[PDB]
Amino acid sequence: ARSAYSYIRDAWENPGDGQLAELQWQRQQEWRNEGAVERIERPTRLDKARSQGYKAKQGVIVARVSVRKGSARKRRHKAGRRSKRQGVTRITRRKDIQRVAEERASRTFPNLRVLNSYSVGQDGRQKWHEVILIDPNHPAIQNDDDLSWICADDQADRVFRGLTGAGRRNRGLSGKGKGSEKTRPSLRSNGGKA
Amino acid sequence: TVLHVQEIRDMTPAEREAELDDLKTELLNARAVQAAGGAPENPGRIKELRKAIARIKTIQGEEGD
Amino acid sequence: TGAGTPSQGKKNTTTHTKCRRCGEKSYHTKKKVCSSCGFGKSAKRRDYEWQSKAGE
Amino acid sequence: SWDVIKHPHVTEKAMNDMDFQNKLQFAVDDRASKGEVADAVEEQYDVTVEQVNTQNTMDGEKKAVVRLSEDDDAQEVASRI
Amino acid sequence: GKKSKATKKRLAKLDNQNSRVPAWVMLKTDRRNHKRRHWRRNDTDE
RNA sequence: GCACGGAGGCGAAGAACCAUGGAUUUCCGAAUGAGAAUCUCUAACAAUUGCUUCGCGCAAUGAGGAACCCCGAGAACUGAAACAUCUCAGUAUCGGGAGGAACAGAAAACGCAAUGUGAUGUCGUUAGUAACCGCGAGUGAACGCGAUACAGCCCAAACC
RNA sequence: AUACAGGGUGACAACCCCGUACUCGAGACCAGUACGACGUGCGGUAGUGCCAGAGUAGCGGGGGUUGGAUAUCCCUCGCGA
RNA sequence: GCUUUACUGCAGGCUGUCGCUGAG
Ligand SMILES: [Cl-]
Ligand SMILES: [Cl-]
Ligand SMILES: [K+]
Ligand SMILES: [Mg+2]
Ligand SMILES: [Mg+2]
Ligand SMILES: [Mg+2]
Ligand SMILES: [Mg+2]
Ligand SMILES: [Mg+2]
Ligand SMILES: [Mg+2]
Ligand SMILES: [Mg+2]
Ligand SMILES: [Mg+2]
Ligand SMILES: [Mg+2]
Ligand SMILES: [Mg+2]
Ligand code: NA
Ligand code: NA
Ligand code: NA
Ligand code: NA
Ligand code: NA
Ligand code: NA
Ligand code: NA
Ligand code: NA
Ligand code: NA
Ligand code: NA
Ligand code: NA
Ligand code: NA
Ligand code: NA
Ligand SMILES: [Sr+2]
Ligand SMILES: [Sr+2]
Ligand SMILES: [Sr+2]
Ligand SMILES: [Sr+2]
Ligand SMILES: [Sr+2]
Ligand SMILES: [Sr+2]
Ligand SMILES: [Sr+2]
Ligand SMILES: [Sr+2]
Ligand SMILES: [Sr+2]
Ligand SMILES: [Sr+2]
Repeated sequence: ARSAYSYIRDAWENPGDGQLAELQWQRQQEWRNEGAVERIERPTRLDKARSQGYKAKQGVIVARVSVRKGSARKRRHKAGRRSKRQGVTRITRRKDIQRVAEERASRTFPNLRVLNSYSVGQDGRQKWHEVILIDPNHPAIQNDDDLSWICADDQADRVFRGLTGAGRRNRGLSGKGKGSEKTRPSLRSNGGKA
Repeated sequence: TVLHVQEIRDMTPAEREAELDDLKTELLNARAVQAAGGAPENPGRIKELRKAIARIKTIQGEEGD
Repeated sequence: TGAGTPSQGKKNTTTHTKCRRCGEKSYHTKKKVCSSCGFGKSAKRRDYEWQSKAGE
Repeated sequence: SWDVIKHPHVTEKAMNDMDFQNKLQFAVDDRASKGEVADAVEEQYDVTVEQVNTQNTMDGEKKAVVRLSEDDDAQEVASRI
Repeated sequence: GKKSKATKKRLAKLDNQNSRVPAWVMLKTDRRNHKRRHWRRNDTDE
């Protein structure tokens, strides 16, 4: 039969309709009054969290992060530039907002490692994402068959090197064939043309 | 030289400390005679005294005092 | 008053001093920042790739 | 562990202080206070220290001028080292 | 000026280094302090 | 010790010297009780976190490293015999971060179209080919093939 | 001479000295890998619309980037299975 | 370097539209 989780899932396919609509209208009022990174006891989208690796266990942390909406916040050129490199307004950054959110969260919790993240809406001037972080130093986690992999030394600061799911997608690593000629195995090795 | 490692290990903790203060004093007096430009020196000892003290201090830590 | 010799006589201010962190006489005692190693400005050590030829 | 007294400071001026004012002069650890210099001295030569003046020298060391009580005789104390 | 205790220690060292290479070193090496400094002609650090 | 002096000393209680392990290891320094041009003032994981016996009790982070590596920011001189798209070039340089190597990686692949191949790097080639481009100057792959090395698995949910 | 590499030594040295050939020993890396062994249990038939990752797939506006040309990858605003 | 109704662009301001954005 349908899991209770599927109901949370199905509700979020249209965050603008039904009860969820009312919840968001109510919630965001409080979120707007919260900081940039607020730790929270429980995921707002349980099905998503569990699906991404979340577990109700010691060493598993969830935090909501908000980031200003829109394109790049760039300063116009103070030195000579050819028309091409004079743009300022319509230029956007190469990292999506979710990635910026994952990094801020990870900065707030220096000892934790980003496991994954997902969206929880936005208003006209900002977007919110909840990030799942794991404590690689807690025994409850060092002994987990599903999460202990994140305790390895080469997993340290994984978010800052683009090793997150959002990181890999944003680096154009989804496709295994056509279109990934310059993304795999890394943007840098391909001369940075991906 | 005159003081060997066995002899030191054979001393009780109290003896090593009494021997330590003794050595420190000879040294201090040598450094005093040196400050006065005194020549009745024997440069080899001023050097031995330091090593002796290092030995006793090394042994003390080893034995747990 | 000329900008040369006559103006050099007024220089009796102490700015750069021996730095606690790196030892170079580059700790600006008025800014409390080392122009050589970055002490007072950054926990990380002051460094730049332009301090050497690009391919070296 | 650093000691307080390094060595006696013996010079013309030091001798005068010793013959005319019952004062002894020492090169001491620059981290030592006047009080710590007083104690150390009383415990090394068994005397009563009345006053201690200090100076951080241009030799990188600290010099102490220790005046003994009228009970003690500097000339004699210094004469046994 | 007013020198601190540390400044003083550093000045003291500079004064000490500013000495002659002992004569016996001359003999031992069978034949110069390249760091000889003058208070006037030179400028120390800090 | 370098270092071919003087004096003196150590070594058969086996020194010197070498290897391995241990002891000691001032102050500043990420520098962390507060402050400071290496010092000073009156018990210290400062700061941010996780766990929590909710007490800094147990832990993490910080900074370094020749380059290599990953993620971001990103010129201009120059070429086009001017120059704006283009080029130089995702180069120089900047921000962040890991390791001994990184990154990638078990197909919502390929599409020598097949009764065919079978995770991923990399090397040789495919090829200056296809593609781009004031269709100018210039830019420029991939599938495949021959090699190197080979390795495949774990969750979410269903039912409990 | 399984040693005629090289160096040193008061001048051109296989045989003056260190070495060199041969043989042997130890540490490090390979690697906590390979092998081996413990446990676990592969797989097949029939029925069953019970389960299988959403601002996603996809579309449009604006940018960047790419050999990617209608047919590259990415960012952003909007819409959206 | 400077100028302008030189060429081409870029900030900035004004203005419409979409999102923020709801009820009658
Ligand atoms: Cl991380
Ligand atoms: Cl094929
Ligand atoms: K140009
Ligand atoms: Mg399982
Ligand atoms: Mg005074
Ligand atoms: Mg002098
Ligand atoms: Mg401190
Ligand atoms: Mg040109
Ligand atoms: Mg690579
Ligand atoms: Mg032309
Ligand atoms: Mg190119
Ligand atoms: Mg292909
Ligand atoms: Mg370009
Ligand atoms: Na972190
Ligand atoms: Na002295
Ligand atoms: Na001077
Ligand atoms: Na040491
Ligand atoms: Na700590
Ligand atoms: Na605590
Ligand atoms: Na030209
Ligand atoms: Na020109
Ligand atoms: Na072009
Ligand atoms: Na073929
Ligand atoms: Na591109
Ligand atoms: Na778009
Ligand atoms: Na000009
Ligand atoms: Sr780190
Ligand atoms: Sr004037
Ligand atoms: Sr004048
Ligand atoms: Sr002045
Ligand atoms: Sr600062
Ligand atoms: Sr640097
Ligand atoms: Sr002097
Ligand atoms: Sr002068
Ligand atoms: Sr294979
Ligand atoms: Sr699936």
